[PDB]
Amino acid sequence: GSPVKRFVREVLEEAEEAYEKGDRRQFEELLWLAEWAARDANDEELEEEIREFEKEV
Amino acid sequence: TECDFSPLLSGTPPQVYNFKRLVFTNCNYNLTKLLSLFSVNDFTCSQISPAAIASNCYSSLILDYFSYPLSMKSDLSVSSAGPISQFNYKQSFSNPTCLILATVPHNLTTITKPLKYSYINKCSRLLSDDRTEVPQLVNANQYSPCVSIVPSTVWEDGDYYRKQLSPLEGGGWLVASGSTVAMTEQLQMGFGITVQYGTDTNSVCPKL
Ligand SMILES: *[C@@H]1O[C@H](CO)[C@@H](O[C@@H]2O[C@H](CO)[C@@H](O)[C@H](O)[C@H]2NC(C)=O)[C@H](O)[C@H]1NC(C)=O
Ligand SMILES: *[C@@H]1O[C@H](CO)[C@@H](O)[C@H](O)[C@H]1NC(C)=O
Repeated sequence: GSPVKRFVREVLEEAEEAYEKGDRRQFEELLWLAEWAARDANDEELEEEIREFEKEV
Repeated sequence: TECDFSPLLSGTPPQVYNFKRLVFTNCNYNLTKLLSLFSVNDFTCSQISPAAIASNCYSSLILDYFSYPLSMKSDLSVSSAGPISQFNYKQSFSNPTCLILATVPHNLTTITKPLKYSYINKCSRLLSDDRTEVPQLVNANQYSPCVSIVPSTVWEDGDYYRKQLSPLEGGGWLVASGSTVAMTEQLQMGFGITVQYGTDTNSVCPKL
């Protein structure tokens, strides 16, 4: 829907792969990237999407 | 031996963060022959005048060139602290320099248009331990660390880019974001000139 949403959603897809493969370090590195970008773009709706992602994963 | 500016005259010029550099020594230049092919919109120098830049002898002359929109003229200046000088292109502060903004006339068909103008609006390192962002400012006569992750043409204004760094590199992320400006009816370009006076021979001289 927007450049930051597309970027974050690509990052979260990689994070899910990392978490499913048991690479918890990589999962955290990607979550931090995603959180940084959502906050950089002042996208509060996207910040909530990342939270729901973390809860659901 | 005349200084050969012809590489500038063939191809699509890169965006400002991928500026192309020509370096001249031991040759004689005719700046008028070059500039007369273009519609020059602005010609501003630092530590030297536009009249003197085309009449003096140097130990070297450096010409950087790139696509660049006239609407962003105020960001391309020795006095600017904006994103162009922070992340894209920074000229030497210790040598005399000029910046020329010019338009490519329609009959100069060997200089072709990119689909749009692009520039880097952010280049930063993310530090994982402190969760901190450190802007990576470009050095004079160097490319942004982010030129590897920013495409040659940005797809959409505000796109984000990343590279993961190894623990040997400090870990964390290199991140960037790009901005776009719509292409103009005729291509607009920037030219950056840097000259040095040498304790050695001044072998870069005007053609008589
Ligand atoms: C055709 O090319 C000539 C140069 O050979 C262009 O003339 C230059 O045009 C700019 C803008 O009008 C002037 O500032 C330059 O000084 C001109 N140069 C000379 C030597 O006169 C001309 O504009 C081009 N014509 C078209 C239709 O694109
Ligand atoms: C420099 O170029 C101009 C513009 O083409 C030309 O008229 C002039 O004779 C040249 N000067 C030289 C070759 O000394």
